[PDB]
This record gives sequence, C-alpha cells and structure tokens, in this order.
Amino acid sequence: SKAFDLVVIGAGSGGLEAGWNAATLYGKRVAVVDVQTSHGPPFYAALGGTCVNVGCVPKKLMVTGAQYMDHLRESAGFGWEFDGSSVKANWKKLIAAKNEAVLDINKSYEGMFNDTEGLDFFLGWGSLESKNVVVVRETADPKSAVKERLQADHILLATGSWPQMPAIPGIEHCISSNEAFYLPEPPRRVLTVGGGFISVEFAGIFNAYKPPGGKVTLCYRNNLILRGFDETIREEVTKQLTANGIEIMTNENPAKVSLNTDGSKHVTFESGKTLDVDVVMMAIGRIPRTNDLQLGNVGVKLTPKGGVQVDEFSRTNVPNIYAIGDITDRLMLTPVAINEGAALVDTVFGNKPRKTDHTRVASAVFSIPPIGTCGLIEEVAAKEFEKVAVYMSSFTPLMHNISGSKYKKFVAKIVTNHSDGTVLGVHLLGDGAPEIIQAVGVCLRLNAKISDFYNTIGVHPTSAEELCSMRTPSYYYVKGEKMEKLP
Amino acid sequence: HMSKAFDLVVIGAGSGGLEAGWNAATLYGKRVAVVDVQTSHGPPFYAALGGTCVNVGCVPKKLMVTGAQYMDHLRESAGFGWEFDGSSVKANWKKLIAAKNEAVLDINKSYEGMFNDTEGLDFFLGWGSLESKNVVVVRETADPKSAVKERLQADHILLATGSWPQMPAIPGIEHCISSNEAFYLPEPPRRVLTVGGGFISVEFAGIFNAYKPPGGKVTLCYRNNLILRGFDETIREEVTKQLTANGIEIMTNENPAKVSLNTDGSKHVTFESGKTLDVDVVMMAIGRIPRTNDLQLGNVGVKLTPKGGVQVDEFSRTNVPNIYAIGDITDRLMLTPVAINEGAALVDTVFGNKPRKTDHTRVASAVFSIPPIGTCGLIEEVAAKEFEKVAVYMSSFTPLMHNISGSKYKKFVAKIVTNHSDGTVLGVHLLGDGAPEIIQAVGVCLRLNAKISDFYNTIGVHPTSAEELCSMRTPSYYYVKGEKMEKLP
Ligand SMILES: Cc1cc2nc3c(=O)[nH]c(=O)nc-3n(C[C@H](O)[C@H](O)[C@H](O)COP(=O)(O)OP(=O)(O)OC[C@H]3O[C@@H](n4cnc5c(N)ncnc54)[C@H](O)[C@@H]3O)c2cc1C
Ligand SMILES: Cc1cc2nc3c(=O)[nH]c(=O)nc-3n(C[C@H](O)[C@H](O)[C@H](O)COP(=O)(O)OP(=O)(O)OC[C@H]3O[C@@H](n4cnc5c(N)ncnc54)[C@H](O)[C@@H]3O)c2cc1C
Ligand SMILES: c1cc(-c2ccc3c(c2)OCO3)n[nH]1
Ligand SMILES: c1cc(-c2ccc3c(c2)OCO3)n[nH]1
Ligand SMILES: [Br-]
Ligand SMILES: [Br-]
Ligand SMILES: [Br-]
Ligand SMILES: [Br-]
Repeated sequence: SKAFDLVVIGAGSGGLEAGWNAATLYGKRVAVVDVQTSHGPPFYAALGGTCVNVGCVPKKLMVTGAQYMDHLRESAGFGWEFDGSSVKANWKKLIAAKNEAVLDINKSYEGMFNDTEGLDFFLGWGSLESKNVVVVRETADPKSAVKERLQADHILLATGSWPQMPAIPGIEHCISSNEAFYLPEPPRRVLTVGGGFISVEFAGIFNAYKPPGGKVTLCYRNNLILRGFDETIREEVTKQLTANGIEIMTNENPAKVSLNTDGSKHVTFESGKTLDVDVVMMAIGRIPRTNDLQLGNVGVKLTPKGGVQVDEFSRTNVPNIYAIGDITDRLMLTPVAINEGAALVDTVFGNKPRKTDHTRVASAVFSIPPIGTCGLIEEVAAKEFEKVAVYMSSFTPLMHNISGSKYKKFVAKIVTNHSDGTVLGVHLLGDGAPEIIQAVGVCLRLNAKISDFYNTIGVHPTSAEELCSMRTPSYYYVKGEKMEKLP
Repeated sequence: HMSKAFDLVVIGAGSGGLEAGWNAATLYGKRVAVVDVQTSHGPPFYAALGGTCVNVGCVPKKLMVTGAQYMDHLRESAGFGWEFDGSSVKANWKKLIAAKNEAVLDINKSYEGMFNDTEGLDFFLGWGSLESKNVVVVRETADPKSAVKERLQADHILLATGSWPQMPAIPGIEHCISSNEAFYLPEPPRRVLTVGGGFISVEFAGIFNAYKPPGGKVTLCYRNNLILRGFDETIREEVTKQLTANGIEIMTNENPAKVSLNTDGSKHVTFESGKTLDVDVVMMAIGRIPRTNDLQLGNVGVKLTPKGGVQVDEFSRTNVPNIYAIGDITDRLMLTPVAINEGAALVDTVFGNKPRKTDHTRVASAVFSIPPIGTCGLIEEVAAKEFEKVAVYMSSFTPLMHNISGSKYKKFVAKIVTNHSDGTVLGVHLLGDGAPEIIQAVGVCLRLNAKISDFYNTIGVHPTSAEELCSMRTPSYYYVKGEKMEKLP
C-alpha cells in the first residue's frame, strides 16, 4: 500500500497533463494508472491515451498518406509525368510506419516517468474502492487479482471514451476505429457507419488505399453528414467526397449484418437495401468509459447520458474526486482534455482556481479536403442573437483548375453578431483549413469584429487571405429566420 | 479628336492602381481612367493589365512553386507506402509554363471585360506620363518623343507604375536575365545561377531545382554572409540548410564580377573572389527599383526620395497637391496587398470623406521557398533596439510526418517575440509547410494587440503545426537592454 497526493486513472491526454503538472509544478506525489504500456491489441488505448495510440496521432499520419493519391494525380497538371499504371498504395508499409511512430511515443512516455520525481506509473485496471483508495487489478473484472492499493488525497478520473456499438443482430461482425488501425490488409469494399468525423476521416483513408476494383461506402441515418458543422461545408464536403469515388448513403441505417461464406459481410439496412462489404466499421459515436471504475462504491453521480457529472472546475459530487476529458461527455478533443487537466491541478494544488473555457474552441476534421472551424455555426448563433450576418466566399482555387480537381471548392464563412460586428464563428473547408484556423481561435479571444479581419492586410497568394476580404454579408438571420436582406 | 476628362487618372493598371480605380468608380461614382502598356502578360513589357503580381509576380510564381513542390511530394509518398516506377518520373517544364500562361491570360481577359462593362472606369493602352498638373499624356512608347495617343485631363492623378528589376553594371550583364524572362524560358535550365539573397532568388532557386533536367544543378549566390536579410535569423539559417539538403548549392559572400560566353554558348561566370561557375542561365534578382524614369515627373515637380521612390506622406500625397503615389513606386514595402490597401485608403480619403492611412506595421507576409516562411511584425534584434526587455518563445523540431517521409531536414520553426514588460506580441516568425496560411490570422491578432497570454490561453487544434503557437508559455531567452541572455538577471 502506497500514499499519494494525486492518483490519476488513465494515462491519457488529460491524465498525463494533470499528473506531470502536479508533480513538476507543485512538487506533489502522483500515481498514474493505465492498462497497457504501448499501443494496439488487446486494449488499443494505452500509456499516452487514445489520441496518441488509436486517435489523432496515427489517423493524421494515415490521412497524410491518403492525400498522396490526390498529389500523384494532381501533379500531372503541373507537368509531372510518370507511369501511372505502376502506382500502388502499400497499406502494410503505412501501418508499419504508423506503428513505429506510435511505439516511439509510448517509449518516450516511459522514460518520462522514469526521469520525473513524484510521478509513478502503475500497470492495470484502476477502480474506486473507497473515497480515498484506488485499487489496481489484473483485468477489468472487479474480482481479479489486486496488484496495488493506492491511497489518495485526490483522485482524478480520466479514462476517456470508447466506441459505441448499436444493438443490432450481427454487431459482432463489425469493427470500430480501434481495429481499423491494425487491419492486416486494406479492405477492398468497406462500409463506414456514421456521419461524424471518424467515419468521414476513415472513409478518406480507405478510399486511397483500397485495392483495384475497391469501393468505400459511408452511410448515415439522417439526411446530411457531419451534424454540428457548418451546413454549407457539410454539403460541400459531401460533394467533394463523392467526387473522389466515395458513395455517401444518407437516410440509411444498418439493421443487421451476417457472415457470407467467403468471409465478407452482408449488411441489411432498415430500408431493405443490402450491401456486401469486406469490412463494416461502426463510427456512430463514442461514450464515456465509466463501467470498470466501480463508481457505485463511492457514489459518483453520472449524467443521464452517462458522463461523470462535473462542475466547471471538474469536481464530482464526491469531495476530492475529479473528472476531466472524454469521460465528462462534453467536447471530446485532446487539447480540451489537456486544458481541463491543467486547470484542475492549478485549482487544487495552487493558489488560483482556473476553469476551462469550452466556447470558441478551434478544431478540425481531416477529411480530404479538410475542415477547420472555431465558434458558432449560424443556426446556433441565430437562436442566441437577434441579428446575425453570414459572410461567405466559395470558389475553386486557381491551382485546382490546373490540377484537374475542379470540384475542390474552398469555403470560408464568418458568422457575426450583426448588431456590433462581433465574430461569432469562422468555418473553413479546403487545403490548409486546420492550420488557417488556429490563430482565428486567438482572434475570438480578443473579441475580434468582422472589420478587424477586413482591415488586416492580406498575405497573398493564400486561401487564408479570403478571411480578410469579406466586407458585405451574403445573408442574415433576423429573429431566427434566414433572409438575404435586412428588414 | 478630343481629349477626355476624368476625376481620377491612374497610371499603371496594377494591384494598387486597379483597386483605387475600381473603388473610385463603383463606390463613389467618379469618372476614372486607367493606363497600362499592354493588355496581356509577357514580352515585350512583361507586366501588363493587372500589374506585376498578376502577370510576372505572385500569381505565376505561386503556381510554379506549387508545381515544384511535387518533386518533394513524389519522393515523400514512399514513406507512406506509395510505390511507382521512379525511373519514369519527368518534370515537363513546357507543360508548367503553358498552364501558367493560360491561367494568367484568363485573368488578363477578365480585367479587360471589367473595363468594357463598368460605368466610369475606362482603360487606355499606352505609356502614361505627366505633362502638367492636370494632364496625363498617353504615348505609343516610353520615349517622350513617341506619338501621342491620348491626352487625359485629370482633377487627381495616381502614380502606380510599380517597380522593375535592377541589373548590376558588370561586363557581360547582357548575357543575364531577370525574373521577367525566367517566366518564359522555353526549356528548364540544366545549370542556373540565381544571384540575390532575397525572396525572388530563393523562390526561383526552388522552382528551377524541381524542374531541372537530368544532371542539373541550381546554384544561388549571395554577396553577404546569410541569405534573406530582414527575416528571422533562426529562419534564415534553417532555410539555408533545407535548401542545401534539397540539392541547391548556396554560395554566400560571393558576387559575380563578369559573365562571358563559352565557345559552346554556356555562360562563364567569374566571381570577385576569382571562383568560376559555368551555367546555362544567370538570373539576376538583386533588387527591384521604383519605376519613375518614364513618368517625366520633372514636368510638374514631383519630388523623389534620395533612394529613387516617389516621396509621399502617410496619406500617399506627393508634394504636388492633387498627385498621389502608392505601391512599389513609393519604394517601401513592395507587397501586393499593401499596394491594394494604400489604393483603397487613398480613394476613401479623397472621394469618400472618410480619411484613412495605411498601417505599414505588423504586415503579414510570406516566402514561398520550399519549405515556406510566414511572418508578421518585428524580428527580435529590431525589437531589442526599441524595447528594454524582449522575450523570445521558440519551438523548432522535425514534425513527425517528416520522420516518416524521410525529409528529416524539414524542421518546423515557430517563434514569438514579445515586449516582456507587458506581454504584447511584437512579431511571429514561422518556417515550414503551411506557414503562409497559418500567419494570416496572426496578422489580425497583432492588429488587435494580442499578448503572449492570449496565444497561450487559446486551445490548440491538434495535430497541427499551428498549435505550437498556442503552447508556448516560458521564454526560451531574452534581450535586456539589447543583450541576449537565457535568463533575466
Ligand atoms: C479515431 C479517433 C481520432 C481522433 N482524432 C482526434 C483529433 O484529430 N484531434 C483531437 O483533438 N481529438 C481527437 N480524438 C479524440 C481524442 O483522442 C480524445 O478526445 C482524447 O484522447 C481524450 O483524452 P482523455 O484524457 O479523456 O483520455 P484518453 O486520452 O482516452 O486516455 C484514457 C486512457 O485511460 C486508460 N484507461 C481506461 N480505463 C482504465 C482503467 N479502468 N484503468 C486504467 N486505465 C484505464 C486507457 O487505456 C487510455 O489510455 C480522436 C479520437 C478517436 C477515437
Ligand atoms: C517575381 C515576383 C514575385 C512576387 N511575389 C509576390 C508575392 O508572393 N506576394 C506579394 O505580396 N507580392 C509579390 N510581389 C510584389 C508585387 O508583385 C508588387 O508589390 C505589386 O504588384 C506592386 O503593385 P503596384 O500597384 O505598385 O504596381 P504593379 O502591380 O507592378 O503595376 C504597375 C503597372 O504599371 C504599368 N506601367 C508601368 N509604367 C507605366 C507607364 N509609364 N504608363 C502606364 N503603365 C505603366 C506596368 O505595366 C504594370 O502593370 C512579387 C514581385 C515579383 C517581381
Ligand atoms: C491506387 C491508387 C492509384 C493511383 C493514384 C494516383 C495516380 C495514379 C494511380 O496514377 C496517376 O496518379 N493507383 N492505385
Ligand atoms: C526530377 C525529379 C525526379 C524525381 C522526384 C521524385 C521522385 C522520383 C524522381 O522518383 C521517386 O520520387 N525525377 N526527375
Ligand atoms: Br448513423
Ligand atoms: Br441531418
Ligand atoms: Br521540359
Ligand atoms: Br501566459
């Protein structure tokens, strides 16, 4: 049995920020628990967290690899010549390069623990035995062998989330993004189920690495993918994914999946339609990872949706027990979880309470082409403000008239409170949009107005300078209703 | 034939002149005349309707840099599993140049249709010069004895003729070219020397390096010790390494003394040091000078600066009350969006009853080197002269994707320079893929007087290069009364 100021369950994005800051900035004694020291089967997430192991980091590398399908074709317009029929996409090489990069990060986190005073790592499954006791066991079974009993002044829950799987016959023949990262071969035919960023991103990945004759289908149960993003951009990215060979099935939802004699999957949709694919990847959502923590032992309250309930300072209903990151079922982003962890430790172990601002968080979708966005979409703005202006620019950049990818329209939209010009939201689609949007996030913390953008001198030639060239609204929302001109 | 009368006559239908002209006619209902020497791009006069950027500047060079980036893309794709017959790869420069020409000509034609269509915005073809305070003459050539095509009466006159490449007076200067001719080379040079340490020399070095035929070599020479004066010094050093790593030879402290022709027609360059280099093309890129010689400014008494640019006040006014100058002819910041801003501000002031002067500080700009630069505001050595305590926040690392691509030399550099007394960001300097796109909204931040804490409090977009700007809380080092030091005393 061992004594700590802070025990962190989950060595992930938010958990490592909290642990490292508590130890090195405040001299505290810190224990951090995770179920695996490096990435992959059987538990997928590991030391480093979901983003590091089966998340942002590997998916970004694989999206980068998938973009070369466009680069190779588009180079022809600029005079590059080579034997197109000799081109092949080696998925095994991608996966191996990805595995080595992830493993390197796993190893560096190991050395971080070895090098840091007051920061100890424990392997296994952590759960709440008592208000000030964290137990570590061999497996997720609450009856497997105890390895450690850690007593804690403070406990931080940071176990992240997990893929949601629908309760349909044959769900066991489907995979999630976890398994997608380790497929031995690129699927020739794949259905990705869901309208959100994980489904969209992997559709683009599989589309580039599919073998000859392959086909990627994405299905989504409602009318338009990427709910919560700008509507113009949701429609455009639909169009540009279709232009690159991806079939988008909207208003369709799998009802059952069955095994074919050749190992492929027979999908039946609620509509009666059927589709045979090699892989069915469910990406319909991610849910807080709360079940193995034994929160009933101490009475941590959950919300109706299953997150650990927290106040703005990440405090549960139980004194000295905190929750940050995806387990709180708010914004499931790595930088938000990091911010939450650091604010928590500043509050608890320093003389300054800090709370994370969950508004105006910049984020991205690494679709091909990608999205960058910060702040409110226009229909959410229209419910909060009497007068909303939308400034819009949408064109194919000159380079893609030459590249041949004429479908690749760049979209830039600025949403303002039209009563005082305050920028409420900025939404981008096109090459570079994730990079363009970062300092827009800083602008929104200086209460930038549309005139601050338009009076800034552009950098030319760029996509980004579009943001500084919009003077006149394209249309408005007044009292929640969309109209081209003001009343 | 009668002379025509206008509220405003603009000499030079370029970045600044067109902005001024369009705004005066369409926003304020004025009658505008615009003069340029050529209706579409290329020889003999290179620049034309649309200006230097459109015809032989930012627009074509960006397309050509984009083409040159595919040499990196094709090679780096193998790290991500792409396989193809490397021996089959060819860079067809004629295709690149033909694609560039058609894009530029399309812009030319669209500008031509704007004039045919727009009330009070007229285009005149020829060489404009100042005859008197209120008369612009349009002649058939730059020679003031050439024939008069039009006389344009003008209440207000805008000088916006831009700039021109400077050629050094060395023996054999006639065997060399400028960026103008580089845009039309029938074939990519096997061996090329680009002379100059500035952005045009560096950008063209990258372009030629990607399209050079088999066994080719690109050499860049610079007469001082380190290229890209005016930019962040860490970035100057890093861009040198990464150009070198991609096969460009950088000769610093070297300067052509003379050029002669070998018996085979190639160029034999002798440097002041006595070193020699044989190349097929010598491209001079040592500077650009404001284009005033042909305006006959003596006729009305418009004052030039010692340097040679039209002298202006903050409102772009010359010493003659109704004659204004904007853009490269004022020999300050030679950037297309600055000229445009100046044009728009001038027209708002003169015709709009809304006075406004261009802010020449904290202008974001880019270098489309491979990899590219994005910058806004002060470099640290300049800031350390003006501020008692300067802090420098610095991140420099090879991004993970280039550990897989094999281009491990591609260190991304992000630097933030502050007034440490109050945290105000004085400058941001970036090197690496996406830097020109990242820096644009940084320009808005500095115009809003952002502090380092505004950057640090902003939550990162992950994984990006840009997020490094929002994760820097502790200075890497300082300047205290001009002195560099890791710590404050
Ligand atoms: C495919 C995919 C792509 C993504 N891409 C992005 C992106 O581009 N950008 C972005 O910002 N976000 C992205 N995310 C989201 C991001 O990964 C999460 O928001 C972030 O990792 C959550 O951090 P956290 O601190 O909540 O926990 P995590 O980082 O998930 O860490 C939780 C850790 O807890 C461990 N654990 C779980 N239960 C226990 C237990 N009982 N005992 C001990 N240890 C336990 C797990 O092994 C895991 O390592 C992506 C997610 C996915 C799935
Ligand atoms: C190779 C190169 C690359 C560049 N890249 C960039 C870049 O990426 N970004 C950037 O911001 N800037 C770039 N620039 C600079 C940019 O092109 C200039 O800053 C900008 O064009 C200047 O605008 P202006 O209105 O002063 O004149 P210009 O746009 O140069 O227009 C002047 C016009 O006047 C005409 N003219 C000249 N004399 C006469 C006369 N007597 N009568 C009538 N017409 C006349 C010319 O034909 C020309 O069209 C680049 C320049 C070069 C040379
Ligand atoms: C899978 C993808 C490809 C591919 C991708 C891009 C190309 C190309 C082929 O030939 C010219 O540009 N081949 N097999
Ligand atoms: C000039 C440059 C090249 C080139 C560039 C990139 C390559 C490549 C060849 O083979 C694989 O990747 N060929 N001629
Ligand atoms: Br769905
Ligand atoms: Br919907
Ligand atoms: Br060629
Ligand atoms: Br700070």
